[PDB]
Amino acid sequence: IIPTKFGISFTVPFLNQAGALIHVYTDGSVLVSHGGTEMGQGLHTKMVQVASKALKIPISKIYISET
Amino acid sequence: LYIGGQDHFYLETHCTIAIPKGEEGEMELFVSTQNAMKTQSFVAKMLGVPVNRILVRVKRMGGGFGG
Ligand code: XAX
Ligand SMILES: O=C(O)c1ccccc1O
Repeated sequence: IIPTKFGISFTVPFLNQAGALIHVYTDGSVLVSHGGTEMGQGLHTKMVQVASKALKIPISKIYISET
Repeated sequence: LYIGGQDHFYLETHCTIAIPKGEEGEMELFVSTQNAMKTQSFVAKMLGVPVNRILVRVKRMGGGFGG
């Protein structure tokens, strides 16, 4: 039985910054774009889930296409 | 008094390329339009898809003049 502790952040201070860009089109459909890439870890899924909570709208109205 | 109509005669005629992405109704369009917003909406409405699924891209037109 073995434990772990793992420090969270980039060890170069300047890489701990992040951009997002959000459009709402006139049908209410929302397109989110952010600096992260999807590689199977399900970041876009999480980002959709966060945008949905924040805006108080169903996930079905939100979409992420690409980085 | 009467005044006859007029043809735009932009040297470049109307033209659209449509790329279907196969995922979630996404489509990307290259079009000779002065109105990428309405292009995007009219395409989305034709497809029964949200506006966030459709991307329109406009480099230049060989004339428009409102046409
Ligand atoms: N070379 C060239 N010049 C052109 C155009 C063109 O296609 N080619 N079109 C006109 C029109 S027709 Mo209209 O109200 O959509 S009915 S307004 C308009 C105008 C739009 O361009 P801004 O000056 O606002 O940037 O450009 C003019 N000059
Ligand atoms: O400190 C990190 O974990 C790190 C990770 C990726 C790139 C640069 C970094 O400093």
